[PDB]
Amino acid sequence: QGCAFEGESCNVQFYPCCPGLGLTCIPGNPDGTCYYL
Repeated sequence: QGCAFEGESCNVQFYPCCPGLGLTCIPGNPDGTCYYL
């Protein structure tokens, strides 16, 4: 139901990383942590 910021848990179905911020969801399989590149 939203998007995640750096350092926050992500899930590619429910809570992808918020865009425009360099964030990748690692590992994102489907869960990860939003990491800055």
